[PDB]
Amino acid sequence: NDFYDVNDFFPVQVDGIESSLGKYEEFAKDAHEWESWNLQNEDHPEYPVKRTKIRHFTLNFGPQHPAAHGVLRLILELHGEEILRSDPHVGLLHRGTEKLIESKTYMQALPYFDRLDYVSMMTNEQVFSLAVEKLLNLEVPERGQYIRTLFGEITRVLNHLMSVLSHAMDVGALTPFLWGFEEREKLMEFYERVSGARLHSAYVRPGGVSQDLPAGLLDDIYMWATQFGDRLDETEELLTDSRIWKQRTIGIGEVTAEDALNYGLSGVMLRGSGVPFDIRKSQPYDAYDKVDFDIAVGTKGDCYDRYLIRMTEFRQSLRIIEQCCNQMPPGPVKVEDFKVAPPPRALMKEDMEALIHHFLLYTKGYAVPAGETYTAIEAPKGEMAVYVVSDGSERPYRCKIRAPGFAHLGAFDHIARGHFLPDAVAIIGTMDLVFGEVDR
Amino acid sequence: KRTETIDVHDALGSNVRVDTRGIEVMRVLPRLNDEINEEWISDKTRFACDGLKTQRLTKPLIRQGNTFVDATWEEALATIAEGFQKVQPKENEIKAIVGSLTDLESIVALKDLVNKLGSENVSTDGDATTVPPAHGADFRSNYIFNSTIDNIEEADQILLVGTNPRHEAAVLNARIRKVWLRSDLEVHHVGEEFDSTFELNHLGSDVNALAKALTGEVGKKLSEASKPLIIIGSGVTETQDAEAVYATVAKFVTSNANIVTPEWNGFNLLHREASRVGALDVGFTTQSPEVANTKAKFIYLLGADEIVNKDIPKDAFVVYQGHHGDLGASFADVILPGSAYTEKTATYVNTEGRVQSTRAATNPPGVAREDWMIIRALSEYLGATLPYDNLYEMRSRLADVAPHLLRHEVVEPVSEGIAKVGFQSLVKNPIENFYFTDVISKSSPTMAKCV
Amino acid sequence: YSSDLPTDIPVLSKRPHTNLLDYTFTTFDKMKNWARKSSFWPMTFGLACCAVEMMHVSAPRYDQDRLGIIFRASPRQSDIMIVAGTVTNKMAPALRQVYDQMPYPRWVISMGSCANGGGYYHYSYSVVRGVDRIVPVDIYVPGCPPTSEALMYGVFQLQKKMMDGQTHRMWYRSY
Amino acid sequence: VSTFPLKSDINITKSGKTLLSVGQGGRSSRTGFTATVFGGTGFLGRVVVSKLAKHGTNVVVPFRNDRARRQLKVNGDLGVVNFVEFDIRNLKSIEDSVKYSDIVINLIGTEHFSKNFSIEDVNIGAAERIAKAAKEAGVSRLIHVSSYNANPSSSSDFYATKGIGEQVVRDNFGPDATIVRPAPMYFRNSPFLNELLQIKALGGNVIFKKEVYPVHALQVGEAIERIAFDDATAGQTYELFGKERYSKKELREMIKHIIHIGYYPYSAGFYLPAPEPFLYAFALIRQYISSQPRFNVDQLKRSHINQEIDQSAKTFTDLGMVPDELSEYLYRYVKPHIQNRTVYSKEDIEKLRDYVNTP
Amino acid sequence: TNPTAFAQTTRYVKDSTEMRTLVLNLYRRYLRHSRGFVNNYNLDIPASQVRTKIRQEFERQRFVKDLPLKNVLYMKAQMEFQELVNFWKQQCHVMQYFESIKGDSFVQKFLKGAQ
Amino acid sequence: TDLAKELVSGAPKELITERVARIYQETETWKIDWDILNKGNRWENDLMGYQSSSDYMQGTILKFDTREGAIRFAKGQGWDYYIQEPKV
Ligand SMILES: NC(=O)C1=CN([C@@H]2O[C@H](COP(=O)(O)OP(=O)(O)OC[C@H]3O[C@@H](n4cnc5c(N)ncnc54)[C@H](OP(=O)(O)O)[C@@H]3O)[C@@H](O)[C@H]2O)C=CC1
Ligand SMILES: CCCCCCCCCCCC(=O)OC[C@H](COP(=O)(O)OCC[N+](C)(C)C)OC(=O)CCCCCCCCCCC
Ligand code: SF4
Repeated sequence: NDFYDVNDFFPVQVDGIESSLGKYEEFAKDAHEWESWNLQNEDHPEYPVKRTKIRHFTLNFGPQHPAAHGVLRLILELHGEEILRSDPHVGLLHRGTEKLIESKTYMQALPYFDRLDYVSMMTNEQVFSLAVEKLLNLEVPERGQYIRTLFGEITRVLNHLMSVLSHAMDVGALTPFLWGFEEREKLMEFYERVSGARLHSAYVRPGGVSQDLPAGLLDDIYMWATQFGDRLDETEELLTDSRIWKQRTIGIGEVTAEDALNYGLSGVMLRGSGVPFDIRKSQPYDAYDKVDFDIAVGTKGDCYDRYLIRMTEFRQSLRIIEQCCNQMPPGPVKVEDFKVAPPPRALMKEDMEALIHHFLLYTKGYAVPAGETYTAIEAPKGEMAVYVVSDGSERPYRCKIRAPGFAHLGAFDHIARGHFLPDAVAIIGTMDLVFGEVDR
Repeated sequence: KRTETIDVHDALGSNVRVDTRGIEVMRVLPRLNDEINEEWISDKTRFACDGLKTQRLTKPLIRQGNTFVDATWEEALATIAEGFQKVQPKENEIKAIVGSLTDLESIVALKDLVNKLGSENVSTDGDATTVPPAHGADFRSNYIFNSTIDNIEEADQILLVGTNPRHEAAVLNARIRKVWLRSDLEVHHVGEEFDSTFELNHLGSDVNALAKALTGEVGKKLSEASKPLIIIGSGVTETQDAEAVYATVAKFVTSNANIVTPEWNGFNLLHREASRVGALDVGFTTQSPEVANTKAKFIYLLGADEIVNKDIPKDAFVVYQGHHGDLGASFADVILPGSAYTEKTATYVNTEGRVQSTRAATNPPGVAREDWMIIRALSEYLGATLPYDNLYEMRSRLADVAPHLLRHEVVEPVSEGIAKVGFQSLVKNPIENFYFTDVISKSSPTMAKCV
Repeated sequence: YSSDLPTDIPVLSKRPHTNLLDYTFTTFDKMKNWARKSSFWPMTFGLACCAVEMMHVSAPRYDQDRLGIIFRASPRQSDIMIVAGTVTNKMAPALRQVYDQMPYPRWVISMGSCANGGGYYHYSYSVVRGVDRIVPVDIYVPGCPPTSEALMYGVFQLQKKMMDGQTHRMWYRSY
Repeated sequence: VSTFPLKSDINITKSGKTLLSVGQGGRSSRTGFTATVFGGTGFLGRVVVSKLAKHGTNVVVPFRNDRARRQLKVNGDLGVVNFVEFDIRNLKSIEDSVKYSDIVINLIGTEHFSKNFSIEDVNIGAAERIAKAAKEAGVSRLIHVSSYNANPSSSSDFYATKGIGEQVVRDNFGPDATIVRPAPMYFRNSPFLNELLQIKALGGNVIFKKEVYPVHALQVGEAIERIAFDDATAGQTYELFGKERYSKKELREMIKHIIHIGYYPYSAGFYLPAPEPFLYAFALIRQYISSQPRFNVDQLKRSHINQEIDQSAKTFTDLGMVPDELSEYLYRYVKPHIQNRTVYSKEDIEKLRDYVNTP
Repeated sequence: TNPTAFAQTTRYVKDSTEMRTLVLNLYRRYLRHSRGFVNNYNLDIPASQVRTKIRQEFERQRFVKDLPLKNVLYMKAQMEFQELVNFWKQQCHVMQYFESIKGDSFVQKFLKGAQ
Repeated sequence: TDLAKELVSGAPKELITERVARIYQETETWKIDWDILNKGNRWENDLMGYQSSSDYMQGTILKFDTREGAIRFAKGQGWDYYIQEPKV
């Protein structure tokens, strides 16, 4: 039952027990003291053993753990050191973003998306910008889509540095964490020069970007590109061929390609299992068709494979950054429609038509024609998509966000079952969890 | 934030839209209603909004000497009862006066409190020389616009019985002017001389001018009119010859048959207060000159201001309940703050008999309560507790008063088979300053620029 | 009984040292506060996007370790608690359990908008509107997210407060 | 508490100020008062301050310890809880906490004299200065807390000074002042209980033979709250105590039995029979060698004096509150210090109490 | 994937009688864990008190009529059982669950402000 | 309509009884909002003049499509309500 619980040899009929001084029944009322007179052997499988159900050691991999990328009450049920069942408790960071967007305009709802994933900002707001652009039936000009491709790559480098190095740090390699974080400081300079804030760059707005690139940014972006090429090499020096790094990750968290599709995994934990699918290729967008790059596909579906794919994503992203700097076109950076973009300040105070649209954009907002859409992009974690329903109003009606880290954490039970408690950290690290995105 | 409610300055009760901001009303705009106003409101209504931001009574007040002091509700509801039995008023020594802006829920609920203490010196703050109203609260048709507003554009002859429609109902004044342009409209002036947007078939200034009207060509066209109009302003009952007015006219309404058809009623009233019709539809008026002569020892004012000609005894106990500090407030002894018309759900009745309520916009300022809620609160302090414990029950009481009181935005008329029986009962411009008419206008800083 | 309390004797934070004991117990306070001023060990309570900045202080560009700052995971080993990120209702009971386990002395720093007064999610059905409803706070760092220097500035101001502690002189003069 | 503490939304104080409360009684509501709670950082203050702030009354809490005032600000909203640094020897700082105050509460009271203050200087000298200074600033109401056995002629220093504290206030603040006498309160970290839970309690037989009338500290916390919002309760004397009579020795064995503390009580030091001169000598010696407030000579005398109810005063029911018994709350407050937990319910305390009295 | 302790499939029951028996077993399950809820959450109320409150909870809403709304009330009550037995709610929430809770005349409500 | 759905919506007990919802029409669709509270709807904060409020339904408006659709909803939730007919 709920609180406690209760054959090969032949069932042998023995009756008529006798001793040398009488029968079994003659001394029955006295033999309980005589331990050598008992008739219930203790080796019998049918012997009544009633033992209380003492629950197994359930350690809380709870919020106050450095391995956690947020506040995760990972209720782990373990016997010994193996993993029996895992039940993550997401929601400790449910800020209710989906509820708040319904009451704010399409321009005011953009800064919510930078706060989903703390590290992949300009990719997050790109998927809402594309969603609104798809409904608005307006297309960003060429130079706008090249800026989104360049900062699409820089964001991927920023995200993967947080993902790979913390995964390396959580294993125990402290040094590669600090070498890479200087590069993030160097990369966050580029975010701050174009947008103003280091981390949450409300830059990619529906209808292009916020402001044109500052002069000389390309020179500084390219100069970092030459130096950055060595940074991966030293990262691959202390991780790629080290035997301790291989032992911690090889064969840890095996995910079949057929089973990865079943749980809807996307991103690195779908090419780690061998499927050569990539959203940047399946649905080209924002000047990704123009550039050329090679996708990476694993063969064993374990953490070490996903590491190699993520490291390859560094060089392939750096490959595009060279192409985006070289192939940069001239022109505007946002759609030249005053109804979906603020007019320049030189013209707002000179032209009566310009001032009216500036006044009207910021008080009522632009109205999105009715419809519904589901646009998915290759986020650094995986397939990130938003389901947006337009009710002809200047405020979206329904905004459901597909978080790649949300689905992956669900497949923790399928992946981590049968591994050891140290392998739990490796599995979490390779999932690239950011519980702001999980609990959107 | 917008709310749809009604004006209380005049007796039209036109539909308006109020745009508030938190706990302050910013502007009032008209909301379309072809039945009453149709996009027009006078400058008085829309520029008296700021009158609710000053002079407000926010606390109970108690007189100690000759200056009011800030006192709680516990003491205020007791100082009335404490001094109530110090003087021990008799049956006719208790008086109640209801103001122009007092809502109908307080008007009905006050009678129950008054009756359980045995008094009948209750009426409005008018100056009707005849102690019972000349038209009388007996029948609805005696004091209502039986035509209603939507039955003016199809009239031929209109009689102004001592009135200034420009200064008495601006919305309807232009309605007559709009008809007067294209139609063959004929309007004759019988009353004090004035200045109008349009000329009239002017006669004179005396009552004896009307004596030769209904029998000459002035009244012959009234017989000729398929839909003739007779209008009696709020300035008639005040006059000395108010009794002569109804007998003279209703004799002309009981004579012809084209005046009163199954589709038309040629006789109407044009009051100017938003509480007179509500009073008459509930019988909140006296019916004896002797009772109006009593030197009452306890006069309980409920929104009443125009009481200068009302003989308030100096030794009497005067309690004023309202939402402003004005003429009626000085006479008080213990003041109970009420509620502004926008701050309450008050059921009002206009001069055409239409029952229009209000939707609450803001909370009452300070620690003010609802108008009637004080009376029931005051009831427990006098042993005359009323059985009404929520606003629905106050409307439940209105069900016993009449069936039309519970029909929102629905007008119950007087049937042609009975309104003629009510006709059988019968057989100087009242307003000085246009911008000083009601309590809110007098305290409005804006109207200080209209003088 | 006999009692006579003066009136011009000043408050502790304004009272100058007069005798030699007032210099002895000021030495103990500075020496003891200098230990806590330098060995400033917060707790890694990163919750949301504000947590990225708290990592970048440890990054080689700023290197919190140079100032004697070594984050300690366990509350027992940590004398500070930098509450960074949104504090949801589902977390608030847990946050109080973590705070109450810090041995005295203990300080709390509220970094970012969410920890201060609600921030972006102030009108959310499941967001505590300011962590000050749950734990006392000694310094508020404003930002979204506060720059890595803004947190260091907030750390420095709290350090300047700790160096103003006068506990062992308080026993001598105010107790 | 419930939902809104004020009896009426508008309350006029003795000074003519007309205070209007707003809101439905939440954290973001207000009451328009300003209750300066002297000694708010103490055991009793943290209950007095907490109740006043949550209902919207501004609290000005004068403190002398900087690190103890931080936790008092959680209770109120922004600007509700204010702080003033002060000392009883700094008159100017006293007048900073009463300038805007409509309610002044006095909780300052000590049992041990220090190298800076005597028992009189605090229960009188602080109280006299606080009360007289509050009057000069037009404070409408004063509330005071004294001992439960105040007596001007008592040989105990605490009771003698606390009694004179009642007189000196009424000669300074005037007829408006109120005096409230609380019985030994029991709550989390209550000084009344902290002596009973201590394992090494020298002179345990002598100290614990005293008698008391224990009262729940929450009710006394609300008792001041009820008095604060009412002007009808000026110039009174209130003694607050619990119905069922308990003695420390009855409690000490009752406390120990819940914690299940054979040989251990005889060895760890639960019962330490020591000579009366030794107890008197030990307290005197520590009085010059200790640095933290220890057992005092005064509490050696108080152990011989039992609690006395004064009939001139008024009980809880005068305020409309029924006092709660130690039986319904004694277990939970020692639950921190205690297979299957046995919860000693309200009635079962007697059955525990029965087991103590049986020889 | 392996479902957690004390889990049941979400099923739309299409019988009036079966739902009656499902509830009855459920009420016993709460009473069986009466001792645990006291020891797990360290509640101040003894075991008999919890059963008294549980009975007050089950007695309260026994008169519902809609079967489509019977399953919903049985589904969510199952979650309350699963959350409580698995020791998921924090200590504070259970303490406040049992710590929740006659009106006043019109004069009393008129004076202070009513609602 | 006959269903006591209020036991599954999780709404507080006060919505069923002490609140009134208006079904109005601002010009092609209908809306539902709750009438303001008697007291405590809006009090001026004494610190910074913020428009405080205890009513949690002040900011809620539901955009409907047809009148009978709105009435169906109000009966489904067990909401007290009244209907305001627009002027022609
Ligand atoms: N159940 C109980 O606790 C008992 C209640 N009482 C009496 O009730 C009253 C409330 O005191 P209580 O809170 O319970 O216990 P505490 O001793 O902890 O209260 C002392 C309060 O007064 C302050 N205080 C003491 N001396 C000074 C001083 N020279 N200068 C400034 N402040 C001083 C303290 O400041 P700080 O703490 O910040 O240093 C503290 O705020 C006391 O008089 C107490 O004797 C009677 C018997 C027992
Ligand atoms: C044996 C035990 C182990 C070793 C003990 C020593 C541990 C470290 C001590 C830290 C001291 C500290 O922190 O002193 C530095 C602090 C920091 O200045 P501040 O806090 O801003 O105040 C100072 C400014 N005022 C006072 C105007 C506000 O004060 C001082 O400048 C103290 C004054 C300098 C003292 C120099 C003379 C004494 C020399 C003694 C050594 C021979
Ligand atoms: S304050 Fe801004 S950066 Fe910090 S947690 Fe909140 S949303 Fe993120």
